[PDB]
Amino acid sequence: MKFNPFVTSDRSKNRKRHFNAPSHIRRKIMSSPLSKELRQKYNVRSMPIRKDDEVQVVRGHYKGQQIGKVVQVYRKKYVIYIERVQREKANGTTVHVGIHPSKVVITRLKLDKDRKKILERKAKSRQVGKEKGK
Amino acid sequence: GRKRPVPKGATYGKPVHHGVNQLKFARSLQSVAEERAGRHCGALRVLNSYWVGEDSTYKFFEVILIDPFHKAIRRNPDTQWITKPVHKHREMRGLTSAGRKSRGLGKGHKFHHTIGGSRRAAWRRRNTLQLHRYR
Amino acid sequence: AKIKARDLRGKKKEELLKQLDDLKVELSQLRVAKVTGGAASKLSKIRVVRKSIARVLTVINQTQKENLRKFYKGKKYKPLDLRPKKTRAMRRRLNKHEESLKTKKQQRKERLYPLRKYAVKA
Amino acid sequence: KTWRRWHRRVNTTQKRYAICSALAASALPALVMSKGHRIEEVPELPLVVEDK
Amino acid sequence: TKGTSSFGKRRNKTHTLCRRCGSKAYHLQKSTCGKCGYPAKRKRKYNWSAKAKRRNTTGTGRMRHLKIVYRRFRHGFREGTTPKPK
Amino acid sequence: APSRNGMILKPHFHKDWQRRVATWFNQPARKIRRRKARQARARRIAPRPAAGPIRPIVRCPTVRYHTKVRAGRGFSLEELRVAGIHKKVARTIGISVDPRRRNKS
Amino acid sequence: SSHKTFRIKRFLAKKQKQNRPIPQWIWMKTGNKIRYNSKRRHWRRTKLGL
RNA sequence: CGACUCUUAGCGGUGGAUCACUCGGCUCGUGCGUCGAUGAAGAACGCAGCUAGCUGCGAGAAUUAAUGUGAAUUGCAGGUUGAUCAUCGACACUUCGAACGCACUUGCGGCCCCGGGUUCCUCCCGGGGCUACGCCUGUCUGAGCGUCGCU
RNA sequence: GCCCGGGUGGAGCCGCCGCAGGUGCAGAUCUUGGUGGUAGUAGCAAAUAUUCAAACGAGAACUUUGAAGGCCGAAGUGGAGAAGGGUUCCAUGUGAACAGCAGUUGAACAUGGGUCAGUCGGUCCUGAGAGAUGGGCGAGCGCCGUUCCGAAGGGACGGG
RNA sequence: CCAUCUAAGGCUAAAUACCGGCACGAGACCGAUAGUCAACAAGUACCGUAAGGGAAAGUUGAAAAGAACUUUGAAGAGAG
RNA sequence: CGCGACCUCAGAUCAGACGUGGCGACCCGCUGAAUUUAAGCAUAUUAGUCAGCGGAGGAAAAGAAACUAACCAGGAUUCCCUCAGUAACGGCGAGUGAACAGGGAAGAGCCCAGCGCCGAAUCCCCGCCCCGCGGCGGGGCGCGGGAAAUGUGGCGUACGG
Ligand SMILES: [Mg+2]
Ligand SMILES: [Mg+2]
Ligand SMILES: [Mg+2]
Ligand SMILES: [Mg+2]
Ligand SMILES: [Mg+2]
Ligand SMILES: [Mg+2]
Ligand SMILES: [Mg+2]
Ligand SMILES: [Mg+2]
Ligand SMILES: [Mg+2]
Ligand SMILES: [Mg+2]
Ligand SMILES: [Mg+2]
Ligand SMILES: [Mg+2]
Ligand SMILES: [Mg+2]
Ligand SMILES: [Mg+2]
Ligand SMILES: [Mg+2]
Ligand SMILES: [Mg+2]
Ligand SMILES: [Mg+2]
Ligand SMILES: [Mg+2]
Ligand SMILES: [Mg+2]
Ligand SMILES: [Mg+2]
Ligand SMILES: [Mg+2]
Ligand SMILES: [Mg+2]
Ligand SMILES: [Mg+2]
Ligand SMILES: [Mg+2]
Ligand SMILES: [Mg+2]
Ligand SMILES: [Mg+2]
Ligand SMILES: [Mg+2]
Ligand SMILES: [Mg+2]
Ligand SMILES: [Mg+2]
Ligand SMILES: [Mg+2]
Ligand SMILES: [Mg+2]
Ligand SMILES: [Mg+2]
Ligand SMILES: [Mg+2]
Ligand SMILES: [Mg+2]
Ligand SMILES: [Mg+2]
Ligand SMILES: [Mg+2]
Ligand SMILES: [Mg+2]
Ligand SMILES: [Mg+2]
Ligand SMILES: [Mg+2]
Ligand SMILES: [Mg+2]
Ligand SMILES: [Mg+2]
Ligand SMILES: [Mg+2]
Ligand SMILES: [Mg+2]
Ligand SMILES: [Mg+2]
Ligand SMILES: [Zn+2]
Repeated sequence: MKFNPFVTSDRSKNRKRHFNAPSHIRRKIMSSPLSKELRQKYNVRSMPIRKDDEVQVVRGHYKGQQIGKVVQVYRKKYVIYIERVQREKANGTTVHVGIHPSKVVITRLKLDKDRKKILERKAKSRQVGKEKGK
Repeated sequence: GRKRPVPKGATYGKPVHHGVNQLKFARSLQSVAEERAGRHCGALRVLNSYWVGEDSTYKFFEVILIDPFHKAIRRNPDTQWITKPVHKHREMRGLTSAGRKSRGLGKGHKFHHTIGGSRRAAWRRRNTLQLHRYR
Repeated sequence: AKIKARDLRGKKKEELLKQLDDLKVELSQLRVAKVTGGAASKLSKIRVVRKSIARVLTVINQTQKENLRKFYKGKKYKPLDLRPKKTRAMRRRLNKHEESLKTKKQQRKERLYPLRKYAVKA
Repeated sequence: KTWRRWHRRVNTTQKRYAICSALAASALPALVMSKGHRIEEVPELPLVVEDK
Repeated sequence: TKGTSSFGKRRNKTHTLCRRCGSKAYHLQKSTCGKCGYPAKRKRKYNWSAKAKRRNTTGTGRMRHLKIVYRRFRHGFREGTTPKPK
Repeated sequence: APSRNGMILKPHFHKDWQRRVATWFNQPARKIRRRKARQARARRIAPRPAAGPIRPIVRCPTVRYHTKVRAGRGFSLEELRVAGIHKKVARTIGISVDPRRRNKS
Repeated sequence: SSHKTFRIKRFLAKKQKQNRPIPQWIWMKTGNKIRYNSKRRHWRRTKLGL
């Protein structure tokens, strides 16, 4: 149960903050879990999604064992687009269907210097937390 | 004195408020003079005033003012209180010696009207309901 | 292609003004091209030229005022621009020295009878 | 109006009486079960464990 | 005659735009604004109309300097210094 | 209008009493704030007594209470002088001092 | 009136510029609730004050 | 039989009730408690590739610099030595407005210093800096058959 | 008042023991919103008047052109301004809404354009008047007063 | 006779007040004719010469996937 | 007549500063009604309230007795409980209405003028040198200027000195 008096548990306040968070909070919010192999390798559970990571779709009409590369991340709509998930409209042109990152798992990451810095920081903090828990 | 500024007579209302030309101002002429001097010289601070002469139709007062931003007083520890912002327009807020006399300030059985800050404060304290949480 | 403020700082005023003039004439050409009908590529460049002009002007002003206040730091009277800019009320408070100094009578009193640290047994 | 009588005061003796009555009733299996608590396996409802 | 026929004669205006408050209340003949009292140094404001007071109070406009000082205050009016460069 | 039988009452609600009403919904918060300030000062003065300076013995000045004994405002100069305490040093070593009080007895 | 002051002409210019309809690419943004310009003024109906 | 009228039901209209939702209120409490001639509050006019309103901003005009963050913004186009967001300490901040050269038409000036005409010899054009009231301390220039002193 | 069945609907709801209330409508010429009969009714009647042919067009009593017959009759139903209006002006396009019938038309809607001054006015002068300073009054924001209880000229030929 | 102060000069924090402002937390409150007038381009549109007066207006759908294409009509508007 | 002091009073785009206006929930100083109640109404009441004017701060105001009491005496101001709907006022009608003591929250005391003594022992400003200077200060040097004896500073204020 929350005991900090300076953080709110009000439903309307939380929803307002969620729906008007700025883009650099949207990046934090739209994070998705790593695969089992990546989790065991990096000792990290979740990672904010980037432009060209690939994904397994876990829930929804498009769940399956297809590795799909993300094409772009629409933070305004809280959505990512995957190069394989898509549907054709009336005229026949094909448009991407939005998938929320929370229903998404990374197969392997795009290892940029900032990405590996973030991974090492997360792993170090988790390991020191576990060592304190010892 | 002070006659009521009403058009001809016409202080419309009940007869108890029909008076025009026998009323008296609540503040003294010394206080009026200090406030006039302070209003004219808005960059100075009024300290005190004294009587220097009078006649049938005039009263003459000399009033001391202090320039609060002069170094000669800003560097003197015991007179730099007047340079504080709290002491702006003492004559307009009735804080000088002459102005205080009209407020009925005092200690003892003669001055029960101003227990607390002033008449306003005493009236407020006496005219509210203390609706406690439990009652 | 991209004009940045990091590498404009070391340059002196003359070539900064020259570059500003080149940016201005480029912006004028962009505007006339926009009116007579130009490519979307040329239309988009208007914002980047405007922002480059803003960067150059900002660097010029920053260096100029830095030099001015560096030159004026050693003088009693400064321009109102270079004087500290906080609230009008705080600008006319007693400064630290005239707020801290005390009359020597009080100095004598607090020297003769200072506060003591003590405790009493239960 | 905000000055409605929101709060009430109860006598201290009455509060202590209510506390005593609640404590005494907590020791009767019939009342505890009728409160809905599942204690059919509890060895002894005045359940006491050591200070460990 | 006192109604529709008379309504046709009105072709010269009493008020114009005020140079201070911007409303169309500057009486020309009296050369005085009926909303803010422009020639007077102090603005016209009576508290027998809270609606009028709240229509043009401090929180209504741009607040282009008070808004800035409101956030400058949260750092003790820090001035003359910059964050450490990279 | 009076009913059959009862008391004549004079409720003092003929003014605009509803504008000047003091609700006490901040009473617990006030108590908490006073406590916090109390402990803050107690920590501030590290070994000194939390209550403050000692005070003197006085008799209540009335036929109703002259049998009782209060805590006074401060020790008077006659008592300090006959106890061998300087009026200026008493305040800084923890004795409350006032010069108004006399000593008839 | 043909005779008019500079500030009157400027105010008229701003009011005239404000009278255009909305761009067609507005109504199909994402977070949009605007269907049309509801502040359009016609010279016969509303007389601009002044 | 047919038309018309009435009643009940099905369906379809008209209308927008009810229900369920709620980035909004109301009330209570907490900490702080800060505007302005270094030009406030307020108003006006402008600023987006496509922009009317709302919002943001001020000729550096939906923003510059700096710091943090770390790959977007998005309705369509266009183009990691750091995109976008946030913070905000540097810089900038049009016209009115206590509003300040005089007046409020944006009309008419004065003084000083620069650049064009000149090649200062004056006009003319452009640019920059001053030109409000009251009041304090000091400076300078004064006035008085005011009180005196030497000639 | 309630419980079931059937239909629609798409995300929350109720029983019992207590607690609390902004807790039950037929009316108040009640408030807001909606809808009837009246009723396809009253009405679309002030200032003499229209007709023929063609074109465009899905569509013509009303548009355009040509012809005829009329009216305004120079104190006009003509040609220009002031005040006021503020883009209504011009060209092209449309016929959803508006122009109380209709429209191929419009002062409607939608895209674009359009106002060029030493000499035409403002700008200057003063009129009736308005209004600062000095002064006076005023608790006070301020008010009176316009030469009146003012050291009210910052100019100049010339000479040094 | 007693009692008690020493006027006509000055400074001074804390306990106290707070329907404005900044930033927060909560509720046996209201749930779009309610709750602020204002959940929405609201002190907005609009009215009055002016002082001033002052609204109406929330909900497709999980995702626009917002109905390609054929056909009648000038089109609105229909059938597939 | 002239020259020179002092006094009083002017002029400045003289050097350097300061005020104006806004918000106004809370605060201080003025001015200040009538609805209403009295089953009418004029004194009263509404009410020293609304409206009006002025002036601030983060709180304001008040404040260290020309006090309360009459006791075996208390001891600045402010705030809460109680005193108390009491003493009292009132066409003694309607109505209005405190204070002391007592328990608490908090708690902090001081400074001039005068009387006198110290060679004005005092203060402001300009120039140069040294320190850091984004709350313009400290030290030294100036036969630098001014204020001030029509009184600046040290001692000192009712608790005595
Ligand atoms: Mg935590
Ligand atoms: Mg009075
Ligand atoms: Mg007296
Ligand atoms: Mg005012
Ligand atoms: Mg009865
Ligand atoms: Mg009874
Ligand atoms: Mg009309
Ligand atoms: Mg039916
Ligand atoms: Mg625009
Ligand atoms: Mg930047
Ligand atoms: Mg960056
Ligand atoms: Mg004119
Ligand atoms: Mg749903
Ligand atoms: Mg309820
Ligand atoms: Mg009904
Ligand atoms: Mg008919
Ligand atoms: Mg004509
Ligand atoms: Mg014509
Ligand atoms: Mg036309
Ligand atoms: Mg029609
Ligand atoms: Mg010509
Ligand atoms: Mg006048
Ligand atoms: Mg005394
Ligand atoms: Mg005193
Ligand atoms: Mg005081
Ligand atoms: Mg809580
Ligand atoms: Mg509803
Ligand atoms: Mg609906
Ligand atoms: Mg009656
Ligand atoms: Mg009557
Ligand atoms: Mg009366
Ligand atoms: Mg009275
Ligand atoms: Mg008032
Ligand atoms: Mg003020
Ligand atoms: Mg302040
Ligand atoms: Mg004070
Ligand atoms: Mg004393
Ligand atoms: Mg007392
Ligand atoms: Mg009793
Ligand atoms: Mg009687
Ligand atoms: Mg009374
Ligand atoms: Mg007492
Ligand atoms: Mg205590
Ligand atoms: Mg002396
Ligand atoms: Zn105005």
